[PDB]
Amino acid sequence: AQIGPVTDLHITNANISPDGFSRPAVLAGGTFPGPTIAGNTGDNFQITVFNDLTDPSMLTDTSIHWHGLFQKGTNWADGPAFVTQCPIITGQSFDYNFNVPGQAGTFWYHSHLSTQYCDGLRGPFVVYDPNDPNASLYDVDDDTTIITLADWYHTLAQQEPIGAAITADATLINGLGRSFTNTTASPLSVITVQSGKRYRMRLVSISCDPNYLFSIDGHDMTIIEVDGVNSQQLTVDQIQIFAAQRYSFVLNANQPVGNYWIRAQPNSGGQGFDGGINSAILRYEGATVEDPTTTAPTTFSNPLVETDLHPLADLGVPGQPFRGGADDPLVLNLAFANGRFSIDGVSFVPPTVPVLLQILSGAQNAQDLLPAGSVISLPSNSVIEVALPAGAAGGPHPFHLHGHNFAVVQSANNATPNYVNPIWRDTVSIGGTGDNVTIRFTTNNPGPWFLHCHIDWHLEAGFAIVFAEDIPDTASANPVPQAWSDLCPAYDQAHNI
Ligand SMILES: *[C@@H]1O[C@H](CO)[C@@H](O[C@@H]2O[C@H](CO)[C@@H](O[C@@H]3O[C@H](CO)[C@@H](O)[C@H](O)[C@@H]3O)[C@H](O)[C@H]2NC(C)=O)[C@H](O)[C@H]1NC(C)=O
Ligand SMILES: *[C@@H]1O[C@H](CO)[C@@H](O[C@@H]2O[C@H](CO)[C@@H](O)[C@H](O)[C@H]2NC(C)=O)[C@H](O)[C@H]1NC(C)=O
Ligand SMILES: [Cu+2]
Ligand SMILES: [Cu+2]
Ligand SMILES: [Cu+2]
Ligand SMILES: [Cu+2]
Ligand SMILES: [F-]
Repeated sequence: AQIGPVTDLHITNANISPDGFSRPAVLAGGTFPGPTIAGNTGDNFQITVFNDLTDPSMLTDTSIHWHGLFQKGTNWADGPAFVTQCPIITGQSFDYNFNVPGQAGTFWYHSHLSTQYCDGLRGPFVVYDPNDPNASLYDVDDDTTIITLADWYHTLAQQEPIGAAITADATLINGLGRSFTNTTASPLSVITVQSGKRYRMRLVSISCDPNYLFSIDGHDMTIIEVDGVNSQQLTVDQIQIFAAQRYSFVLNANQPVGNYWIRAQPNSGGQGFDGGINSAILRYEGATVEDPTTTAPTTFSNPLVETDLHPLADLGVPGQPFRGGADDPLVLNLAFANGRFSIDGVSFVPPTVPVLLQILSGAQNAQDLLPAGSVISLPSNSVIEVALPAGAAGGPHPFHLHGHNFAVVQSANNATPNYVNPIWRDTVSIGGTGDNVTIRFTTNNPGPWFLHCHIDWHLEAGFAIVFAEDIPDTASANPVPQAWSDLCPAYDQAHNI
């Protein structure tokens, strides 16, 4: 029941009750999470998104981003509202027509307008590799081995009151889970395995906010992929996974036939597992249909530590092996005050004209681009370093860059940089007070690429900038279809702009 790589995708409003509490939602494909969009490496995806939304309480406009797909030459298809497009208006559709050369792994898709993805528009996106170098490590890799972790709110995203703390009401694993308060014994998700087989579990955080401590009682997990990047095998018994990150891990069904708890503990909201919150069930074929009776350890033996991960391929680190050893070394001042985030003193507020359209219309330095102070130019064919020192309230903040993955030269909670063999990924926790998480990449993808915290509430409150990569070559690199050119006039007419 995967769809794609050529598919329609309808975006609708409907009631759902994933934790036993009914609320309206914004759904792709009629479900929460949305259906898996899938294809093979190098395929042409043609996702015709039909905006059928009618309930203004969750916004009737929409725009969808394909998280972690580089969009080289198709920046117009990337999805962030007012960065690469105007939103699609209700009653209209738009074909996101792009290719995925050179990428294979676990991705996801989500609304990229306001906080709308929190209201339900989120689903997995898998690019399989027919020649996967990890293929011999497992037996099963299909829709039944995708594990999504989601935060779910009873209050609608647009209706979260100004000045009150926002926390979720349930953790949903594969779309099901129990509410933290007024808990009812609603159905839990079941992941089924066969004794003796090995599974490529594709763990996807579709969170709007919390990080999760993910584990499976009785089992360990051998990581083989990080945010689309193949890794050396790393065996862990717990994974702290931040918003928008992905891991593949091998699960060996090597425990007695039975039922085992799957645990996903968020860093906010309900703590523990009373009443079966924060839980799903791993069930072996032939086990009794009953809840697990297993317990977690008090202390995990082998938690994931990001510096333990290393690429499977020889990826190295671009630039020179010291701080500032790049063509364009940056240090961002990431701050929060009075309800707003800022980057180098500027809080992001989406512009009226999308950044890409401003560039195509001839704005040719980043000082000319709106929002003023929110768009930073990057030079072409250059090594970029971005230090992201933590400290701003609401952390740990998982920062994400569109259009690129990056070497994680320095990780959370460890002052030592790695210029030899760090993991590459696309979303990274910047850690805690005093940390200096630092990323590097090379600029080989002209266009405006969003850089932001992936806690959606923080993005909405301004925690973002746009890297206008290679402004001079953006128009030649990214020819735009007529339907894209039609988006802003249609949107602005509908909204009387
Ligand atoms: C904090 O982060 C640093 C940097 O990522 C980590 O340092 C790295 O630690 C590894 C593991 O010990 C070192 O690699 C090892 O190298 C030795 C040669 O001495 C080799 O025999 C081992 O097989 C292994 O590959 C690596 O050199 C080192 N890198 C740097 C730049 O120091 C460190 O482990 C992290 N701290 C914690 C507590 O995890
Ligand atoms: C994080 O690392 C960056 C460099 O990647 C540090 O930046 C330097 O900051 C000092 C002032 O604090 C400046 O004088 C230098 O010009 C900067 N660049 C260098 C040395 O390459 C930054 O200080 C670090 N931040 C934290 C909090 O550790
Ligand atoms: Cu994303
Ligand atoms: Cu993205
Ligand atoms: Cu944040
Ligand atoms: Cu984004
Ligand atoms: F992305």
